[PDB]
Amino acid sequence: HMVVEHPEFLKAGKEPGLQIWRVEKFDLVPVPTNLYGDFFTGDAYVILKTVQLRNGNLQYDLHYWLGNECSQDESGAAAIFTVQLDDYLNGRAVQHREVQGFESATFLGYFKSGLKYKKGGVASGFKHVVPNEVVVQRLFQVKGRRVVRATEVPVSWESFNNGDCFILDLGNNIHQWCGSNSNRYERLKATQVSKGIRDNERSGRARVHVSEEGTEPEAMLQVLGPKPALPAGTEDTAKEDAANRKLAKLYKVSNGAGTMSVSLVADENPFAQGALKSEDCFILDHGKDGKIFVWKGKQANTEERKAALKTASDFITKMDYPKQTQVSVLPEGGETPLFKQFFKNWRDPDQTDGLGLSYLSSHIANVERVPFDAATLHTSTAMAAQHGMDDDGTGQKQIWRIEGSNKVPVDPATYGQFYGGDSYIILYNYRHGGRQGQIIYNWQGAQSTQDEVAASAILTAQLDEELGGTPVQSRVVQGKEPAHLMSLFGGKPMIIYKGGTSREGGQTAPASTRLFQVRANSAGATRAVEVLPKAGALNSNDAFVLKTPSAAYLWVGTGASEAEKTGAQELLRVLRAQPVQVAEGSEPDGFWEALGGKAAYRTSPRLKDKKMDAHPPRLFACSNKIGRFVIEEVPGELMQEDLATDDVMLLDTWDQVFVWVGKDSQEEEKTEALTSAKRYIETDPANRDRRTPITVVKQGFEPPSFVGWFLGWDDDYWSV
Amino acid sequence: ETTALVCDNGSGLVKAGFAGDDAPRAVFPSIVGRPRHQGVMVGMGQKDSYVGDEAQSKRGILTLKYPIEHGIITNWDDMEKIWHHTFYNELRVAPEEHPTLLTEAPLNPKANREKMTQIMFETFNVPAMYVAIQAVLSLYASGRTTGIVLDSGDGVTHNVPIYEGYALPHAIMRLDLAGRDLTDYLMKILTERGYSFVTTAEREIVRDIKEKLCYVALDFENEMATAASSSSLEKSYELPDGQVITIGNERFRCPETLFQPSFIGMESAGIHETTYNSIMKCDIDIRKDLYANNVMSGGTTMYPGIADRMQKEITALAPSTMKIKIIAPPERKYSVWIGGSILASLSTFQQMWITKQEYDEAGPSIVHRKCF
Ligand SMILES: Nc1ncnc2c1ncn2[C@@H]1O[C@H](COP(=O)(O)OP(=O)(O)O)[C@@H](O)[C@H]1O
Ligand SMILES: [Ca+2]
Ligand SMILES: [Ca+2]
Ligand SMILES: [Ca+2]
Ligand SMILES: [Ca+2]
Ligand SMILES: [Ca+2]
Ligand SMILES: [Ca+2]
Ligand SMILES: [Ca+2]
Ligand SMILES: [Ca+2]
Ligand SMILES: [Ca+2]
Repeated sequence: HMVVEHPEFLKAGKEPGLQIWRVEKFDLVPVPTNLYGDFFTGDAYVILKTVQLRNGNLQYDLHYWLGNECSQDESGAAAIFTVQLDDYLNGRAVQHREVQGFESATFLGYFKSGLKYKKGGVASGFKHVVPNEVVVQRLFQVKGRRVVRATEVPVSWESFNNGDCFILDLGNNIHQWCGSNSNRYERLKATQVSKGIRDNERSGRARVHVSEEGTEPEAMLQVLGPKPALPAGTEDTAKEDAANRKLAKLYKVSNGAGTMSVSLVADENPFAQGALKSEDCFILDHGKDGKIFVWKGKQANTEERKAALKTASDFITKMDYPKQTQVSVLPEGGETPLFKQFFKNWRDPDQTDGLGLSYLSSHIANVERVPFDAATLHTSTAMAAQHGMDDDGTGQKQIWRIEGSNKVPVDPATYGQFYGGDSYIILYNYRHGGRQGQIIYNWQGAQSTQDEVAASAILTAQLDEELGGTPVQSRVVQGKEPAHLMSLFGGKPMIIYKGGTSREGGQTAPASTRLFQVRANSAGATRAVEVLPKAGALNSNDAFVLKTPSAAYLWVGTGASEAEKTGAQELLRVLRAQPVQVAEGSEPDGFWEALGGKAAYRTSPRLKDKKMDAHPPRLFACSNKIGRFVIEEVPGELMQEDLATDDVMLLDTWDQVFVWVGKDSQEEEKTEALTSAKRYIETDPANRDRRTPITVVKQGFEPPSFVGWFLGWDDDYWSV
Repeated sequence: ETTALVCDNGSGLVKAGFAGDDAPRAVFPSIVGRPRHQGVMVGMGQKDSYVGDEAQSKRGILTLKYPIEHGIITNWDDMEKIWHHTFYNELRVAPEEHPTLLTEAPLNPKANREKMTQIMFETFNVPAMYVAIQAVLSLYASGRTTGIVLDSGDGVTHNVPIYEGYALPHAIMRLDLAGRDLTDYLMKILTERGYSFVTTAEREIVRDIKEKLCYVALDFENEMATAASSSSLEKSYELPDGQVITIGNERFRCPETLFQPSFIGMESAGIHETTYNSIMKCDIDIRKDLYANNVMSGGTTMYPGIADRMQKEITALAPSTMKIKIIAPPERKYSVWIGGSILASLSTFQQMWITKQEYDEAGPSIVHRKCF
């Protein structure tokens, strides 16, 4: 709302009345009083009425009236003057648009006699231009042996010869004509001048054609006429090099001496580009064909520029130049390439020196070698958890198992009893009031083959699409389940059997002696997997279940939580057996002959300890395969596939940090992982013992202290 | 009771077999060889054209033509010869009682799709057929349903993001740079050591050299400095005429056209920028698992060190909070066929088959409506 201080606005809206203005060439003139109420049909008008009220304030009303023959500038100026007159006021006025013949009835109400229209009006202030128009018809002769120059010649076939080169300029088309007896340098100069006329005078809105004798296009024959016999050409001597040397006079205009000064810089071309000083104004006089260039510096005064233009106009009548001489005004960095030809090696500022370099538009990673700090590991433990699985998982679910190439429903008495070598689909319905919703889980066993997991994915997608696309999917593998999936069975453990169906063998028979390992996390979710029944497979933290065809055994270690014992007795009621409650250190001989072994199971004093829910063991992956060394977490609990052969691994158990290396792990990975594990020990927030030992573990030679933290160890996993 | 056929017709290789099997029965290169010399000994066994491995075994006297150039099919008579050879000579089965599953690259011209129908019901007279996207079959063969597939074979290299088992059409990207272009670039840069290879048979030899003796460098400039400073990276290859050639830095310069396409003069970006911009054109919530499920397919992803280089380049481009997992199964050369073989053998699949009846009441436009 910036106000304007137009001097005719000072008499507007001061006394109650009616005021009319007319637009004449981007300005307002008030029409006289006896010309009120009538309007020209080709002009634009600004109408003001101000009305006194009873309470003392003075209201305003703007109209702007447009005829049916007014131009764009008059109507636009009327609109902008209406806006600026409202802004000169304190926004208290309402504006109206009035069209000739379609006026409002209140606009008819202002004038007593009525509206009457005359033809004509004041002319528009615009001058007509067309975007990107050139109307050019010129012809240039380029000629020389060493000092090659261009000279404008009149457009006719008689001006042509065979020993020079010619440029016919027709606006958007430029024709380069090379003589048969023309030499190398004037051909190169013809090419340079033609590309200069295209890329600088016309900004690339042209096309350059190159022609010789007998291959003239239709454009040259149309402009110039039919082709006569050419009158040969003189051999290129050294006298016309001296003639080309004497063609231009470079003059200086400067007030640096405190007075007017027009002085000769040079009369011998090729000139020096450094002679064009930036603080002065220079004149080049190639006035034989009628060209005078006025080159202005960036740091030249205005009187120097006007003096340079005046001196260039004075050069017309003194030396008797012909009456078509163009005075071309050129700033710095905007030079005509007919001006550039008189200078030795003209240098544009963004030129290429030498062969140059490509830009390539796309770059590869060049990350700097930073050392990695391990204190970011145990700090900043961000976690997303679940987004819509708020229910505790009673629900209404359907479980399918894939056999061969088809899914079948499982038995409804067996929900949480999966096979390790099979693939399952679990459809789950929300009873929860959060707009209901459905979840499809795709469970894949570790021992399951490629055909089963591929068919599970395809049937999962098909079951999603044939329910209308409303459920969302969640691929899950064995060992990496969310907390919501474990809660689907309602406090029951997840029983994982060994073996499963196949296309060629069918359902495998279960073994006579079966051994089961029970795990439970800090939350309470609990698994019970089948393991091979040897005496060395017992974990002292865990609860084990032995099913023999004579009797059953429920073996409890010192580190077993109560959830592990409840899951163990639930598995006993699943297997229909009555245990005898074996404890650690008080095993009978029948238990040991049932295993077929004596001793040497997995035992460490950390696995003896009861307190492990507060401090989980944490597994870490160390690699440098992206070039930079990175340690990452692995979510979920611990199995074989987390252990990477090509990478180094760390296990933190609060009293002994294991370092595990593969067969093909690099040694600098090992050493800088040792240093990273040490720095991870000192930087923990709860203060621990600084002499916590680092023990190096090799692949295939692992102590039972390392092995006992893993659910379902396989000795022959890596061995083919 | 009839066993369906799965025939993945790639640009460089044909992988054909029966549905339900674990491996394709016939793998043979899709070439047509024609004699170029003068036959002087009469009788014998001279044929006008040789197809497949028979053309490879006699390639010294044959000119070799690929029917498929950069994914699209140029010659259809030669492609009919390829289909006749893979039905009658390789699988040795009559195709008029077996439904045939075919595969196709996405963002293909539409005129191929009915034309592939136009042979199959008219010459071979199959009872049913189906056309499937190669990338969704590669993703199904991995056991996944959501993820991004980089499928790079002999003709094209395309990134396809798939969510809930359906490809997103607004983010599929195609790059016309694959194994034949790397073979031609290796023919170009072996002239620097003085070895000339111009013949199509010599193109096959250079393709074999590229398969045996090439790898992706983890960083390009340090590997170039290592190759300049010593000769520990040089390897020798024996040509079939007994000549022994030695290659040095050209082992790793030829895979680098995958990551820097400006070597063969292309303005377009590398495969890692293509994967990053393909991920970036998806919705904001599903970008978490697209970075974590990045499978690779095709024979051109079989170089040593391509997965580590891809994880290095994607990790530098992605935000640091994201988790990157490049997934490279060892069976990824035949993952399209495995996904097609499992998908065709299902008992729930026998209503998506485009049978003869709806084809000859609907014309060659049924493939645009039943095959999505
Ligand atoms: N071990 C390998 N290393 C590098 N490239 C390979 C290797 N094996 C095959 N290729 C390339 O893979 C291409 C064919 O891949 P594939 O996708 O299986 O066939 P198609 O492209 O015909 O579908 C061939 O051009 C070949 O050069
Ligand atoms: Ca007017
Ligand atoms: Ca107002
Ligand atoms: Ca001359
Ligand atoms: Ca000055
Ligand atoms: Ca199985
Ligand atoms: Ca869905
Ligand atoms: Ca425990
Ligand atoms: Ca490593
Ligand atoms: Ca392919």
